Formats: sequence, structure tokens, C-alpha cells
Amino acid sequence: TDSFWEVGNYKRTVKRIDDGHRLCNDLMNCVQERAKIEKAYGQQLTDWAKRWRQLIEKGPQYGSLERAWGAIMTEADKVSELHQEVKNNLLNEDLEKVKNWQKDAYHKQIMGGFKETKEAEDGFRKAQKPWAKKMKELEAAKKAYHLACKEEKLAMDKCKQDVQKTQEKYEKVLEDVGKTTPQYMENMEQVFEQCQQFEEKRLVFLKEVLLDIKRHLNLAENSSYIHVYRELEQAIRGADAQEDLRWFRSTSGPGMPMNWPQFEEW
Amino acid sequence: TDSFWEVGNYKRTVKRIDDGHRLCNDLMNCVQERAKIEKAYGQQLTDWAKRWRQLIEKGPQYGSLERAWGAIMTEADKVSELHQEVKNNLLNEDLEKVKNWQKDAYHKQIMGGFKETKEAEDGFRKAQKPWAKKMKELEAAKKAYHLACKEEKLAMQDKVDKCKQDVQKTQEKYEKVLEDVGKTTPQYMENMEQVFEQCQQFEEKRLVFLKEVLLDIKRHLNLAENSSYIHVYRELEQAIRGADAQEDLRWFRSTSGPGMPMNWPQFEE
Ligand SMILES: [Ca+2]
Ligand SMILES: [Ca+2]
Repeated sequence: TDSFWEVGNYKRTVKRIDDGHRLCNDLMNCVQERAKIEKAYGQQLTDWAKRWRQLIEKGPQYGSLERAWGAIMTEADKVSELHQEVKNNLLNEDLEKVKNWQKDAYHKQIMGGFKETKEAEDGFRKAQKPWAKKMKELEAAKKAYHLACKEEKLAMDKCKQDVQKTQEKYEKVLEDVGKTTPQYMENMEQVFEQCQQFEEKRLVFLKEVLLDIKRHLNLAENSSYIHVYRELEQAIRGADAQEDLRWFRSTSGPGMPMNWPQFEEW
Repeated sequence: TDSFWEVGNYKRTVKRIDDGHRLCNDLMNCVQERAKIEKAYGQQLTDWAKRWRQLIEKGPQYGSLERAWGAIMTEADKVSELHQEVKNNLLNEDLEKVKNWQKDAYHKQIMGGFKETKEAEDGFRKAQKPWAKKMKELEAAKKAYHLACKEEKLAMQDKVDKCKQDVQKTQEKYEKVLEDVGKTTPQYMENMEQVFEQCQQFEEKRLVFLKEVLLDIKRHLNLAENSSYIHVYRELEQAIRGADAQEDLRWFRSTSGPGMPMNWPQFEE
């Protein structure tokens, strides 16, 4: 009695419809929440880069090694942009893709619920109408029989006659449900199949939107991520210790020009 | 009058030494703060993956596509791990590296300042000791001679003959000094020079190490240094491509639909 074929259990296939709308909601939020995280990290990176671009500037570090060190806040900036770029590609391109599909696939009934849920609910019920009727007409003819049976095994004449009458009807109803049973299955099959087709439209779209997000989350397989570190490494391997020393000698040490003592008239 | 060669301008070179100690601190705090940032991203992703792994589990989403959607929460988890390691490396490998270098390079004295700073300042003083003396004598001489000159310009008759005799007697002393200064400059230079070169060698060991530590930091920050970062979006994609719409449908048919078994009506006694 959890079988789709039992009266009323097509309802799970019906809830499934509603579910789809909710899951669209769910995906939208999921994506949204990931965006706010990618933003927080990019913001914190720029802040840090601001901090230190300034502290490295105002401090005693000089020459090329001051620049190499400063090339790090440059990656923090470039990397932050990339995350801030991921946040937009999630909100302008992915969350919107789902918003519009959701918008167009489900039409709320101005009065309530979805037009898509109603139609399936309505079609199952019509498909099941006769079967449900017979199925109650079989409830009685069994009760009235099981009652005349347990009553004829009590008076142990007219009781045995009433059991031949109830048994006869009962078996006739079995005959019907049998004859009606195939069209019922055809009918329900038909509505169910219309439900799959709609759910397939959704899953297929889901799979597509999922690949979209994987693409907007992947900083690798992007030349821009890998490039910032080729660049950083180049910037640092650039720095020359000697060169820095030579620059200090020349501007703060024995390299400085000097006006030595000379005769002064007057 | 800001040239290194002017008296006591070796000062900046001495400062450079103390400066290197503080720059070690500065690099440490820098790396430490960045590590805190990496850690934060790490946690927020971890939290996100957990909340959503749960929401998706308990949701109405079933089959392949649930696993696929769920496969994102996994890349969040893996990407968290990678940043948590950036943080670890920044703290445990890099920050620690400069700390131990800083500890071996600078030696505070019980009685004030760093050993290696005093050594440098003693070096420069000793080296500049004579030169500054001659250099003060040259200031005396120079004024004397100039006073005599002024005194004489004012006078121009027996006052003139006494005033000429001074200009002469004094111009002699001023002159006799310039000559000493001149002749002792090369030694002054040599000595200042030797001391500065010791300072260069020390700062070179610092800069050199600094460059090496900046590489270390670059490799740690770079998630693209490891194939682990590629293989997380390689794995992610192949999980989603694993998705099968029609198979999920077929699964639901037999699990919730017309494929579900059924005990059709029968005679019961
Ligand atoms: Ca600076
Ligand atoms: Ca689920």
C-alpha cells in the first residue's frame, strides 16, 4: 500500500513538481551564498594589499627587494579581482540563468499553486476515477460477503443462501476490476509520462547550470590565475641583492659625492 | 653637507642595521596576517559545504543530479584544505624561517641595543676619530685667518702693519692644515671604506635571505604550484558529467512510479 498503483499514491509524483520549483530556489541561494564568500576573500585580500603597499613604502626597505616584496601585494590585488569576478559570474550569469528558467517553466496560478501541479493532479485523478469507483464497489461486495460467511458459519439454511448471493456479486466485481484494470494502467501511465518529460526538462537544465558553475569557480584552466604567479616569480627572481647594495653605497655611503676641504678667501 | 663623508653621516649606515631587524618583524606580521585571511576563506567554505551538504541531503533532489550538485560541496571542501595549507605553510615554514634567521643575526645586549649595531658604530667612530680632530682644527684656523682679513680691511697706519702681520701669520696656519687634511684624506677614506664594507656584507646576507624567503612565500601562495588544484576541478567536472537525467527518471519510475510492484485485487476468503 505504498505502491503508485494504490489509490491516491500518484501524489508523490505530483509533489515532485512543486519540489522542482523549490530546488530552483535552493540552487539560487546556494550559489548566492558562495558568492558572498568569494567576495569576502577578495575584499580581505585588497585590504591586506593596501595595508602593506603602504607599510612597505613608509618603511626602511629599499632597492629591488622592496619592489619584489611589493609584487606580493600585486598578486593579492590580481587574485582578489579574480574572486570578485567569480562572484559576478555567479550572480549575473548563473543565478540569473536559474531565475529565468524557473520564471518560465513554472506559472503560478494567480489564485494559487502551480498550473503544472494542478494539471498533473487533475489528470491522475481523472485517470483513476473509474478504478477508484470500482475499488470501493469491491470493498462493499467483499464486506457484505465476508460478513455472510462468518454469519453462515454461525448458524452451524437461509444463511447459506445469502452466502451464494454475496459470493456471486463479489466475484462479478472482481471480473470488472479485471476488465477495467488495463485501461487504468494505460491512463495513469499516460499522465506519469507527461510528468517525466517535464522533470527531464529540469534535470537536463540542472546538469547544464552545474557545468556552468564549475566553469565559473575554476580559477585554474584559466590563464589569468596561472599567469599572476609566473609574474610574481619573475618579479622576485628579478630582485638583485648586489644592485641594492650598490644603490645604497652610491646614495648613502662612500659613493656619495663630496666637496673636500679647499682654501677659502676673505 | 649630507654626504656620507661629512662627519657623523655614517649614521644612516648604522641605522640600516637596526632597520633590518625590524623589517624581519614587518615581514613576519605581513605573512601572518595573510595566513589569517587564507584561513578565513578556508573556514567559510568549510561551513558552506557543510550547511549545503545537509540541505541537499534532506532536500527533494534525488539520484545522479543530487550526487552532482553535492559534488560542488566537495570542491568547496578540497579548496578549503588547500587554503588551510597555504596558511599552515605561511606560519610553520615561512614565518618560522625568518624568526630563526632573525634570532641568529641580531643579538640584543643586556645593556642596550644590538651587538652588531655597536660594532658598526665603534668601527666608524674609531675610523673617523682623527679626521674629525683635524677637521675641527681646520675650522679654527679658517676663522682666525678670516678674522685677520676683516680686521685688516677695516684698518685700510701702524694698525695696518700689525694687521698685515696677522693675516700672514694666520693664513700660514690655515694653509698648513689644508695640507694635513689633504694628505690624510686617503687614510680616512680607506678606513671609513673598510668599515662600510663590513656593513655591506651583513646587509647582503639579509637581502639574500630575504629574496629566498620571498620565493618560498610565492610557492606557498600559488595553488597552481600543485596539480592538486587542477585535479579538483577535473574531478568536479567529471562528477557532473556523470549525471544522467534519463537514468534518474528511470530510477524514480520504478522507485516511486508505475514501475513499483503492486498486489492487484484477488479472491480472499
Ligand atoms: Ca620603502
Ligand atoms: Ca535529497
